[PDB]
Amino acid sequence: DKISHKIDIPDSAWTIGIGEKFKNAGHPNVKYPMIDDSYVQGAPLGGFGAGTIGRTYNGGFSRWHLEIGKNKYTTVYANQFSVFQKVEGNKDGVAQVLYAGEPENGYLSSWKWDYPKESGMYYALYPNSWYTYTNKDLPVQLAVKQFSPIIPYNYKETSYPVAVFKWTAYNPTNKNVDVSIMFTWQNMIGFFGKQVNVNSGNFNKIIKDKSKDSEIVAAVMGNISNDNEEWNGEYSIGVKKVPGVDISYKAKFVTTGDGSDLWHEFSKNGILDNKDDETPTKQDGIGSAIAVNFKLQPGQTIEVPFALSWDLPIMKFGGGDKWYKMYTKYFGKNGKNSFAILKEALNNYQKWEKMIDDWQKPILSNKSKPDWYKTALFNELYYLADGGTAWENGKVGEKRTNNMFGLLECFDYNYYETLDVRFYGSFPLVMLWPDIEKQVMRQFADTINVQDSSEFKVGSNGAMAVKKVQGMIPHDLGSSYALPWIKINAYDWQNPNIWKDLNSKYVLLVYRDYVLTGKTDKEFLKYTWKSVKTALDKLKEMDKDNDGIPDNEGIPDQTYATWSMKGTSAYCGSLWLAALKAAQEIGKVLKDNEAYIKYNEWYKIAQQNFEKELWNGEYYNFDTESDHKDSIMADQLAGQWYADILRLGDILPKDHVQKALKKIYEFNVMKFENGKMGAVNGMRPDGIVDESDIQAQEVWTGVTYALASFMKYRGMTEEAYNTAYGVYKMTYDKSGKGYWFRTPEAWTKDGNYRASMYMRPLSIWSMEV
Ligand SMILES: OC[C@H]1O[C@@H](O[C@@H]2[C@@H](O)[C@H](O)O[C@H](CO)[C@H]2O)[C@H](O)[C@@H](O)[C@@H]1O
Ligand SMILES: [Ca+2]
Repeated sequence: DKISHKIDIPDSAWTIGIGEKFKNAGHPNVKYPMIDDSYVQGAPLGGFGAGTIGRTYNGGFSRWHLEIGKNKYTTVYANQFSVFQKVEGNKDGVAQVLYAGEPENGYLSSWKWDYPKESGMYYALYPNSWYTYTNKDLPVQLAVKQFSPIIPYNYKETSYPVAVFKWTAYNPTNKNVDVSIMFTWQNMIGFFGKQVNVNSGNFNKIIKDKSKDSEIVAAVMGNISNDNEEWNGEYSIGVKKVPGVDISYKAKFVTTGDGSDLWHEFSKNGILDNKDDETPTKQDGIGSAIAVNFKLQPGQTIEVPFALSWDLPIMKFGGGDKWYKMYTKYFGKNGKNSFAILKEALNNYQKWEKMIDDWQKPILSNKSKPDWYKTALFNELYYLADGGTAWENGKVGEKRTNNMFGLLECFDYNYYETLDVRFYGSFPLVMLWPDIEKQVMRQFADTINVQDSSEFKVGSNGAMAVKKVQGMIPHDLGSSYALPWIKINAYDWQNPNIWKDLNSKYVLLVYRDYVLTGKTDKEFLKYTWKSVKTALDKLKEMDKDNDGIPDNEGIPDQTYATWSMKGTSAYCGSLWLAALKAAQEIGKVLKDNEAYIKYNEWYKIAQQNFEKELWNGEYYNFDTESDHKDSIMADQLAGQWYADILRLGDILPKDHVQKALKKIYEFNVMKFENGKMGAVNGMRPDGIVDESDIQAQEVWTGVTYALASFMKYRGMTEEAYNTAYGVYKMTYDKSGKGYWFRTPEAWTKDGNYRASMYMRPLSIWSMEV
């Protein structure tokens, strides 16, 4: 490996061999159907709201999230980088597709498939990933750095449906070597959104742009139709000329054929025919090819950038709503702008690299923190772009002030912005993209007083219930199968209108967003104040025994639905105490003196009764009235965790918080599979896992990373990182269960999972507060 020294891969990058097999991969632990796309995954490409493309460590473009809110795992075999190499003076060279695999059927059979094992590595530190190619039969060694410009405090480039592929080639041998690199791409218009004649009208054309300082050559793959539908638009691939390379191209080859129309050209001398056949197709899949060829002298290095753009301006949801994607603000809405996006990328990618380096550097250069933590911290961010992210720039047919946003809970549980989950999972947004975070929270503020009196069938039991109650925060803001932002509370397995934790978490989130953006945004507090008071006032009504705290009802009425709570619980109780103190503070800031007095009085009463009812001398009991009431809950002090972040001080005694945390570490962590798998949710004081419900026996990834941050705030540094380590190990390490770039909600003791590709573990960013 002589190429690794020529490029700059951080030591914290997650790593795996190209073509490596993995023996210990987990699978779903539930009986109902659930996504399992295997461990062949990689860092996604594409901005927020653009639709994402998952290119795997084997090199294939395989995890497609271009249809917003859907996960489609299939390798489009025509989408590849390929290499040609011939030592100067030799009769023949070699051509090889850079993909550790081959097609299932007979299409593209003439191409050289099956990139061999132990001949390269994949690296990932999101938003960057890398492939190196160190192959006995390729004298020139190659590496590519691939990324999308995902940049904190940047709401423009971060939206772009674009990827850059910066290739570096180096000749360690004592002879001249001719090298070509070819990017192939299928015209994917009609890949989704067309019921019949999926390729019909598709056509490809070559664009050349030569404006003195920059020569760019591109293929634009679109359709003859000018219909404004979610299926229509353009894909583009291209390259920028550098000194000492030449560009060749082929606008049209057939993806539904043996591939020899392209390969007989490329495998001969690495130079394509330069034909621009713009003729539309009927039934055949078609594609485009862009190649660069150059001669490398001994010890010479060269750098050449390729790019990929996709202008698919319209997203459609199952209920019929069509919206424009965010990036259309900067490039237009007519779906004929793929080249413009590509060009911007090819002329600005160096600036984007240094912008990405600037926001990774403070963490990467802090040598007090171990590399494994940085691996998780950065790579967990995959989910912001990959989580079916919806970011609208107008409804199709309708200007606008605000641009609504939605990130999914996950793909299995297809709900936008599930509030109880985002309580943990929204840390990256508040810390790095706060305007998005504030917009999401204003969306929630606007739903508080919505009333929908029509009834729905509750799934868990069968009972009927009202859809949306006035003054109760919704579970979610809809589903991609229905109408995001318009039809809220898509979740129906329980009744969220009786939950005792959503209203509190809502309040805590509002105050969080004020505090972590510098305590300067009074206007955000004013926008949300009515909703905050309403939310706490309705929750106070659920105090049935008059201890000042809402009663859990021994039925599904919080996040841990099936692991029931009854009476005063540590979880809902602590969240309530923290929320009341939060509302106190907003009262002071806004000079709402009566609110302050009221929430102060409610707080003191509730605080005293919480302590008296739940403190047992070592920890806080799970609740007052359950069968499993003395179980040790990992999340028992969620309220105090948020209070630390919100700088609200001690809601419970320091000494008692410390003991409770030491108990959780000693029990839920250390006595669960030797602390190598995170914190199991519930442990009985005899040191045996609480078996009363499946959720109690689960490790929740995001709860565990949140728990770790809480320990870190309280000076338990060793305990924090040891707790987090088990989650890192399970996700990323060769000894874990192969969940890289699909971190699940949960696992049980056997390492098998529930709900891959989950929002909650983004809570790791709470460790950076
Ligand atoms: O894992 C906790 C989260 O669970 C989600 O609830 C449901 C599943 O637990 C259940 O098995 O199936 C339905 C199918 O739609 C899921 O919604 C909730 O959405 C989350 O609020 C909860 O935190
Ligand atoms: Ca009560």
